[PDB]
Amino acid sequence: TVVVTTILES
Amino acid sequence: RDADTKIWNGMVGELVYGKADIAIAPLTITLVREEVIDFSKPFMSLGIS
Amino acid sequence: RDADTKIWNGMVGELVYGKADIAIAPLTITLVREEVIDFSKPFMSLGIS
Ligand SMILES: NS(=O)(=O)c1cc2c(cc1Cl)N[C@H]([C@H]1C[C@H]3C=C[C@@H]1C3)NS2(=O)=O
Repeated sequence: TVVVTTILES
Repeated sequence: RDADTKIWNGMVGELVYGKADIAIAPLTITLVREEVIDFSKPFMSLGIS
Repeated sequence: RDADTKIWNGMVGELVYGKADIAIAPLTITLVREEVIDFSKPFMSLGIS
């Protein structure tokens, strides 16, 4: 499936 | 991308080396990122304040 | 576009029908225009006033 990368930032 | 080894790292490095398919994240669209990955039109407006 | 005929009249129609190469123009990036012609990233930010 599609992998969503992201950063931990509010 | 750290020139030292011209290795893109972080969220860009997951996209260039294919371990992640998309980066829906607060990522600033800049010139050096255009050379290896393609952005959509920018969803959020921001400026230095 | 034309009224249920899809003949684009405007600066889009000079692009979509092979007449012009590029529109360096005040042209809104919208959804339907994206499907028929390409856009760059925006050079001006604005809204309905
Ligand atoms: N509300 S906001 O400031 O987050 C915001 C910011 C922007 C929006 C829409 C909203 Cl709601 N749309 C534009 C987009 C719509 C089309 C025109 C320019 C791009 C493609 N990007 S933007 O100018 O970055």
